[PDB]
Amino acid sequence: SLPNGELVLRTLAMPADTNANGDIFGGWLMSQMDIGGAIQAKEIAQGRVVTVRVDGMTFLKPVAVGDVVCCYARCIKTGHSSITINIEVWVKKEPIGQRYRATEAVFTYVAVDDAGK
Amino acid sequence: SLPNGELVLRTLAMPADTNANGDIFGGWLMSQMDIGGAIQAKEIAQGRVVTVRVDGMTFLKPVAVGDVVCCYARCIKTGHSSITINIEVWVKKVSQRYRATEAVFTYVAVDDAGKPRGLPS
Amino acid sequence: LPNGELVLRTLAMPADTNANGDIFGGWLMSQMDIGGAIQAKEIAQGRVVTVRVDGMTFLKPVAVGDVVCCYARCIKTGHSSITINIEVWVKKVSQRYRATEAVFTYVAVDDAGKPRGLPSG
Amino acid sequence: LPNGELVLRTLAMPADTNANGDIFGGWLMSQMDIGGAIQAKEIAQGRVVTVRVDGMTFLKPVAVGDVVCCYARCIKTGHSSITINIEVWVKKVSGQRYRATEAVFTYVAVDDAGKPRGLPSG
Amino acid sequence: LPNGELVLRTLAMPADTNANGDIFGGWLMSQMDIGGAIQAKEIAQGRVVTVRVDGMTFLKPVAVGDVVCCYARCIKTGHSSITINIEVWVKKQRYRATEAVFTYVAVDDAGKPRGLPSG
Amino acid sequence: LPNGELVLRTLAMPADTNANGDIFGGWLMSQMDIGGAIQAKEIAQGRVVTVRVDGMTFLKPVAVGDVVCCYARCIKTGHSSITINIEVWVKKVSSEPIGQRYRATEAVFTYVAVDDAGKPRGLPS
Repeated sequence: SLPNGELVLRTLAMPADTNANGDIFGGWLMSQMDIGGAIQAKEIAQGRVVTVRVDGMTFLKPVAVGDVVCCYARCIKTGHSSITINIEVWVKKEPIGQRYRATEAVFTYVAVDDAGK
Repeated sequence: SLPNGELVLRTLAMPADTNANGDIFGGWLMSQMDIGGAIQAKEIAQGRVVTVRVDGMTFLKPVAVGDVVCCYARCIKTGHSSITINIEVWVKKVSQRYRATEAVFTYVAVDDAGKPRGLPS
Repeated sequence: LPNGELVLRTLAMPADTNANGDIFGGWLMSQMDIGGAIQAKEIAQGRVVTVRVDGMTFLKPVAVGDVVCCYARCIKTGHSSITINIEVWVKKVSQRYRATEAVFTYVAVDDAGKPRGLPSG
Repeated sequence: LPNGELVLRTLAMPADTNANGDIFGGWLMSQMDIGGAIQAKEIAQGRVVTVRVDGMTFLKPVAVGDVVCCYARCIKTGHSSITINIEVWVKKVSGQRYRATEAVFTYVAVDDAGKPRGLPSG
Repeated sequence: LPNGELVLRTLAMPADTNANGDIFGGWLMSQMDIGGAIQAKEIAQGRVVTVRVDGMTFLKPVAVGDVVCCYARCIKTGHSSITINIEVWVKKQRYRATEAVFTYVAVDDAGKPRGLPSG
Repeated sequence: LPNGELVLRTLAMPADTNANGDIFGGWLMSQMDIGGAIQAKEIAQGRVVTVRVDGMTFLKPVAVGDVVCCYARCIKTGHSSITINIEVWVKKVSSEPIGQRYRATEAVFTYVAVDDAGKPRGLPS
């Protein structure tokens, strides 16, 4: 019941976002996080942004299909161009209603205008 | 700033979901609603649920690309197997909060053979 | 037997399913919307918009690999508004049975997304 | 004029575009495969698998927002091999009619193990 | 063993299957369309458009979790029509699962035919 | 020409695009996790799981219609733990500035050979 930051994305793990095994593909997790961080940055940049680096990504617990994947983003650095955002991914519900932290990572964004600088 | 029901789904409107004018085709909207509602319905029924009825759907305001679409569901009725849930579709960043869709989705708790089952209280 | 125009003849794909094995009725409603938007665009001979969906019922489940057919009939031809009755009949690939019924409402819109009058044909 | 029976009828969504904005042209092949597979599964009175595509012609291109109608007509059958000519016609709703595709699709009826199986004449 | 240059190496995804569970052959042909259009755009040095597919053969089935390799080899040097021979080899032991002969046409920005330099 | 093994090779598609027209990051990462996962399953002869992603830098943007290539190189083997350096290069620049191949992303990925119960397992050496 207690995630840090603001919930930016809350979706359902579709079976299309899997691997050969059937598991939720981590790649795809990383895509979900890139999107959510770009969201908070776009709130911050007051516009369109562009990602340049990602540090310290950790995949804590696996994700299954049919679980709700909640993304919680919280900004970290009062940087001029280096919009740094801390992103974690929590999964819900096998006993239904089970919350656990599934990803920890530190995203670094850079605000780009119609001409990024 | 409190939504009456729970935010069950929050995604970004991607251009994959467009029409010829440029708004999001509300196929995609109804799918979002049905899934988002199914989540909380599944919270209640403690098993599989099935959409059985969808009434009074209104597309209040249009949806654009690159915007955040938020779905808020609040249950109203629990009958025999029926979980009735009122669903709202809000957009978060115009590019401002407005309700863009409202509807009443009605679900039914089922077994593996698609037939009714009681609601676990 | 089906009344109206066959607007769509499509197959139930796995990509469109849930965990159960049946098609998520997200997908069905998407199909019915496409099917309505087509006839509406014929009537308005231009762009339309889904604005209202009433009395949708998911009668019978639909499996994967079956043919999904939508049958549409206009009922009301308002000033800009086109009302269309849509039904989904499934043919069995791998027998017709109607699995869903709904009443879609579209609106004749122009190129700038604003309502417009209805032609005569 | 439209020779064959309508197996598939759908609308072109933008979800399926290329770089300029046209319909991705393998996707048509995806449709032809499904639609032909339909009449094949009709005849084989069971399941089939695609094995050959001969002489496919892209007569006229297709854009987004048009209705695509697929017509399957059988020509030849083997013990297991089903030959079907497919025509793809466009209505251009967003109502001019014209043929968009011609091809000869060949399928094979397989049993539970994946080997070909027999066909009753009727 | 495989003939030509590898334009695509993609993984068979679940969403790409048919009802039985095999890889959808629609999808295979979809991948081949791309594999051919790549080499067609490289040869033509601009836009191309698919206009014909000859002798497409599905040799062996594919399941999910295999590596799909697309091999294109140009075969005929004409004025307008660019014919490209395409094979698909699957990994998991590599084996050729598909063969076909694609025919493309060089186009301008207006989807109209255009000249070929050193076709 | 680049190092490692080509594990993934795809075309930059639309619908994976942003407002500007270049493909946004994270499809790129989807491809890197995939591309690495291939070679890891080949090497461990069984199931693996991404556990860590190190030092990712977005060097150059990628437009739509360009060829996206993954080259993976294993570097480290633990008892079960596999560290692999993954490279993403673009083969073709749209239609015309053809043959200008350039690396667009690189990172150091960490996967782990696990069983069906997701538990680590020894590595086939």
